[PDB]
Amino acid sequence: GLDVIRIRKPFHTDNPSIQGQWHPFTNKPTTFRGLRPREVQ
Amino acid sequence: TYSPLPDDYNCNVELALTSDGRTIVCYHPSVDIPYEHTKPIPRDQVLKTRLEEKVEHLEEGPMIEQLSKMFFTTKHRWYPHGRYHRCRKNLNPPKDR
Amino acid sequence: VLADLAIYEPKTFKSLAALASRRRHEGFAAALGDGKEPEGIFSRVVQYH
Amino acid sequence: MTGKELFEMWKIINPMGLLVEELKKRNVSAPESRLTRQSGGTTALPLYFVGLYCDKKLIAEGPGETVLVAEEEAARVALRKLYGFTENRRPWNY
Amino acid sequence: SYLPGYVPKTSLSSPPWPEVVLPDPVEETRHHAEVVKKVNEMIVTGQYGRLFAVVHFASRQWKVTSEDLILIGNELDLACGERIRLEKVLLVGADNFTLLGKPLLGKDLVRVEATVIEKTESWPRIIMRFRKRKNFKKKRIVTTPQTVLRINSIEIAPCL
Amino acid sequence: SSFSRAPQQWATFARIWYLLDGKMQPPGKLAAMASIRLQGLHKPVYHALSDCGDHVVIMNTRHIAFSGNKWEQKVYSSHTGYPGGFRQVTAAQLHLRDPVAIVKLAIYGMLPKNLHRRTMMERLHLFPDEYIPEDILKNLVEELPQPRKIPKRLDEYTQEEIDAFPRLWTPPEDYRL
Amino acid sequence: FKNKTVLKKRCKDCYLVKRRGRWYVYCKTHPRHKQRQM
RNA sequence: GUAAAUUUAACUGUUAGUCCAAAGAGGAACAGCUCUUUGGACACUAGGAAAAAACCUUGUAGAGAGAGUAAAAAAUUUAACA
Ligand SMILES: [Mg+2]
Ligand SMILES: [Mg+2]
Ligand SMILES: [Zn+2]
Repeated sequence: GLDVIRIRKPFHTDNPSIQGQWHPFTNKPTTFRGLRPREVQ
Repeated sequence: TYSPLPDDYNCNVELALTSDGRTIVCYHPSVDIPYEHTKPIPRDQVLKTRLEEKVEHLEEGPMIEQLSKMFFTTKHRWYPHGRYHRCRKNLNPPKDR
Repeated sequence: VLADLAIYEPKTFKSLAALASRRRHEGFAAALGDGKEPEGIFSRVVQYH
Repeated sequence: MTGKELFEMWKIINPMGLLVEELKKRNVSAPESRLTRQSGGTTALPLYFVGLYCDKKLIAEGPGETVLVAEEEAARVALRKLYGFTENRRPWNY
Repeated sequence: SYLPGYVPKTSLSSPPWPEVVLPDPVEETRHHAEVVKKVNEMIVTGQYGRLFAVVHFASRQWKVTSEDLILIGNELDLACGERIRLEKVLLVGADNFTLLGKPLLGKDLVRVEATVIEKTESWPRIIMRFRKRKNFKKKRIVTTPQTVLRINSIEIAPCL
Repeated sequence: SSFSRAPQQWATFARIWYLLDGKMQPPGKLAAMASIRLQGLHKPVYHALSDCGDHVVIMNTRHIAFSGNKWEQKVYSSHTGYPGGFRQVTAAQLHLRDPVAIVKLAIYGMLPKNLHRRTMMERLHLFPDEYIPEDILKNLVEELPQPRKIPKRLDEYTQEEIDAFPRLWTPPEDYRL
Repeated sequence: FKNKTVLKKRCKDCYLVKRRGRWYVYCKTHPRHKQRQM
């Protein structure tokens, strides 16, 4: 019954990620005590 | 002692080849952040404590400069738009997942 | 699908990057050896007939 | 029920309370909240990744724009992991 | 005693990249065997959920999961709601492990099960050609046939 | 990740404050990597319409280094449009007047020439010396590695390496030197 | 000085020196021999 | 190796032409000049040489959120002489 109009994205998934969607802190190492760069402590 | 990549930011990658040599098996368990690497969570006598509700009305200029400083943008994003564009906007956009 | 894995399957993409880096290192090793050393585990080519 | 989140179907108020209750009833030390990751902080658009640890073992992690909402999200993630209704769980068999 | 070929350490006496030594083949092969056995026992036990696959189909590569939908730009000679097996699986993976074909994984190892659920036409597409000052103008309207397939299941078997 | 939808979107599209150091670095390489970060081309979710730029905080911009004779060759040209507004200043003069202008101009040139360039420049932050405002320092994440390697002047060499490098020739005993 | 493309020594006291990126013929006894490469 | 050719019948339209390579002529061994010949391309598509007629890559038509390629990015820093 759906309209025959333009269909974006010729694929529809509801679970696009299984290992966790990328965020900037993926592939980012952690640091001792979580110190910021040039932190005086 | 040989690792293709540093093994300390996303997952512990271990590559392997099956005996027939026809397929590659990758073992990648996640790397968890150490507790040691984390950081702890940061922390009128006579009258009411009257709620301090002041909202100074800024005229359009200084208002837009304050917003631009706050969000690190320029003024053009904040200046308004006309009825033509305002009506051309789709108010019921398609929404997938 | 490489971009799809880079965005949605970061661990799988890291595995792929590790495999490619290993293949590059094996290529460098073969080039420097220049002899008839064993071809390399992941440098082996599956043949079809 | 195919493609919705646990707390999108079943609304809850205090995930931290539910989480500490579950940990207590399965004999686990109370979770400690810690700032695993942080970006910004002085700006109007900060990012806080708060991790919930138990006995110095990370049990959950959650992002947010404020530390409090990030901690609440981490609590919800821990609840999802504990009840098994997680995103990467085994899909239904038809 | 300097070897006949010793170069004093300068900025460019040696290549800038770090020296890399690859693992020896024998120990590395036994390591591969252990890793493959570990992944196999993970599969046997069932320590996975929500598999995903990269599948070749209709000249395309699709990253699909279970309960998925894909739109194929042609008719497929199949009645509606018909279950078929997608077979050319370039990749299958889950959390903590993934399997890579060279270039295709063995059919004994993984099955993709899909279902034809719709046979439709695309929205009308416009092909207009125009060349100026030469009176050149053509218009055509096309509707490519299409097939909507639902990915039902991705299954793996212990075979490594 | 089992995150909720809104926090997941926020985490994916959040902005990151990178730190970069001048101090004997080429302005061009600094600008190249800073421009990549400002455009957001380092993110795999990048798209020109997704507003995925990141903040770049560059410091010691007063202590950059130019290869060759660029300090005296390179000429920056501008025109105040009044008849005779054509001014041309060498890199030395421009650096002496403004200590961040050179790096700013390099990044501006490397950025894409569209309407997002000024927004990216607004997210870029430059500082001529070691001092950084406290709010920015509290925002910072990830000091990126420097492109150049600072070739380590002779007096900075240790005695171990000084004596480990062989002496190449035998001088005559009778030369004044 | 005289501008020249090809510099020539006209005296035995003439000497060539490269200063400011250009070659010069300087002569202390016959200053008419001063030449500047162009 | 190929598949076109000649004849018969019936006619229209083109007959104010440009660059490039090559062999020449005129002119200044000037011209985005003029005149012949041989061959391309343009007066039809697409990619490249910044924009682009004539240079280079490429032709036979549609859809694709696939893939392999074609052409395709200028290099150079010089004067001591008993
Ligand atoms: Mg002509
Ligand atoms: Mg064709
Ligand atoms: Zn002289």
